[PDB]
Amino acid sequence: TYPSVNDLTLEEKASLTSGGDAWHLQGVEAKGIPGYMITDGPHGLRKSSVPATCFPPAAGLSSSWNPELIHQVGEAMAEECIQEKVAVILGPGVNIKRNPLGGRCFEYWSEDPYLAGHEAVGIVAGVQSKGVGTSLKHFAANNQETDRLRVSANISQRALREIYFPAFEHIVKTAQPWTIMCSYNRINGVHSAQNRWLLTDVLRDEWGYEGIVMSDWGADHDRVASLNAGLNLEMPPSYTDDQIVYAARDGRIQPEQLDRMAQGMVDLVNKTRSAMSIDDYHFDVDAHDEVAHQAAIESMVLLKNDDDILPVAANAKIAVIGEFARTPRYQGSSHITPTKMTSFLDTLAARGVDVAFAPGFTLDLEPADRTLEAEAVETAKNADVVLMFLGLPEAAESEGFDRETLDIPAKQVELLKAVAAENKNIVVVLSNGSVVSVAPWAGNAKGILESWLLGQAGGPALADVIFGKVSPSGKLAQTIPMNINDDPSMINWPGEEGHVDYGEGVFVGYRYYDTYDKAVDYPFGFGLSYATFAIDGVNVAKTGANTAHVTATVTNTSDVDAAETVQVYVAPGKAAVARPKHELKGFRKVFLKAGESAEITFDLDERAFAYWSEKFNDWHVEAGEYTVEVGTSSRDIAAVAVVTLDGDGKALPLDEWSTFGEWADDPVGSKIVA
Repeated sequence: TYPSVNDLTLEEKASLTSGGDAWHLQGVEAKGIPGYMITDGPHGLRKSSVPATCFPPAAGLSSSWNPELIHQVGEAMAEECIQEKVAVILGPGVNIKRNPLGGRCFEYWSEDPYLAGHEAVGIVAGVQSKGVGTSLKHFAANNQETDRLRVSANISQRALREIYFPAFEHIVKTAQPWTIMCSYNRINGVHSAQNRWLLTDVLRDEWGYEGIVMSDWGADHDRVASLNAGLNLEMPPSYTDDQIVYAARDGRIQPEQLDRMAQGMVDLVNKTRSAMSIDDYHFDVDAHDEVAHQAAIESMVLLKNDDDILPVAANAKIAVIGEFARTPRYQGSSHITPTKMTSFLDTLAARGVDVAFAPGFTLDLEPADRTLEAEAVETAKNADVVLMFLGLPEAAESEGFDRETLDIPAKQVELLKAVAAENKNIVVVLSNGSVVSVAPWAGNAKGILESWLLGQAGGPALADVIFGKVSPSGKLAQTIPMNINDDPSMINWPGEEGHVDYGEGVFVGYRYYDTYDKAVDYPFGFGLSYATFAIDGVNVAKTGANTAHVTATVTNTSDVDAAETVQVYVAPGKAAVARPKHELKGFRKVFLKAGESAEITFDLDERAFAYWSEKFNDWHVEAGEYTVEVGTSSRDIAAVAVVTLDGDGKALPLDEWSTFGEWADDPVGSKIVA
């Protein structure tokens, strides 16, 4: 069907393998192939500073554990693309947060592969449900900014298969992103743009990826090598398509390979053609801002709430302290000019809530201002509750850099200590793109709300949660450690001499903490609410040789309507390989009014019990007992049940060098035992 690569000359085929400019696909308009615009936006359209809805960055939205809501954010993002003639929006990013100091953590979802895949899929399915393409971003293992253009992430196969791949694998198999962006870095000596094993063997031959692969901007170093590896599109164009033409003529590129790569670029245009032919579409600004309002509400995690200081009685004498309340930090250039943004101060003002405001500190690296500090003390001294807004200024999360500390600015801690001496009823609201330490100063706050980055609608969302219009329901998508030196990756971070060795293997984040009995400040999947919940009726049943099914009831046992996120972990027995004590294998968020109960189920397929075996070169379910844990946190388990699986029966060629235990576990060798 016209057009295809059969309708193109060699020069036209090769031109399709690199964009028209830094923001457009290659246009062959003479043969009906328009060069549609490609632009950023993991949390909203970022064209070019064109007003768009700034949704909460993923570091916040990952607190929702709500794929349906994330799917809804994607639909709004696509409709804005349809207005602005944008065929592909460059997101979402699903790289594992190996270390919380990673500079791009604000744009990623979790430290856990299952959570990242089952959350971020909402962006892909949502956007493309409107006919607009996405770009599953930085494939793969782009977990740091330090030396990102050169460093080789040296990773074992197990860690690649179990940690850094599954989020990519799930989104490719469940949805089907029309575009994938490879990472700048090398993996075991090979740049991703040039890695045929990554882009072809794994992505396409094993997983069935049907879409296109593009490079990150500048990531294509060898035009011919990248094309042969499976990279369809060089971005931005270096104006070197002549190298594809020459190589296609002298046998360095098989004609089938160029046809496959270029035809994919034609298919992308055809997949996005309908949405780009819609004339004079204008998206509902207020409707999209309300999606951002709801997305912002579910991006907050309540960490502590002594004496139920939250919610605030709304008629109370409020002292608002912290420049973040007047000059909000709500995103991560990645700047999106919001359609509308109202700060927390203007939100309380527009709602009739009368407060006393004191900046307290500045959002710069300048030393502490004793004058501003004293004013903030005089405020809150005359107040029922003090809402203090702390966190990281933009320069503490400078673009292109990894953090060197988890701490919030020291002068903000000093102000909190000084305020606490005159008023103990303090609620601290945190603004930060990635994990900040909490325990060193938590003693000065009765309530701690971790609001991450909320997007353009953070103001109204904060008022609704803090004043009890809605209960917070966020669960940590990231572990909050007692100290960065507890992280098993810190020893190999950020690397040296062009390489960083992922020596921790599969033991990343809570996978390490929960296995070696290490204290953390707040565990993965933790979060408080204004309501109380109870889990009972938990029943786990085997449904096959190596599958099980989970059934449980969750009940709102309070007088407050709120949501609870039930979490399922699999705790395997002693295995032939090292494994974390448990791993997240399912979750369900349920909105329940006061007194209501709900029955929820979880399917646990063979992959819920399987590790990657480098001996089998494949997933392997080992025979034995597996503990299914049901709870509301990785360290809040309500009920457990043991299932016994048969094993997947995979056998090994046996030789003299093997051990009797390798035959005892082999189906062919099990008969030789007796």
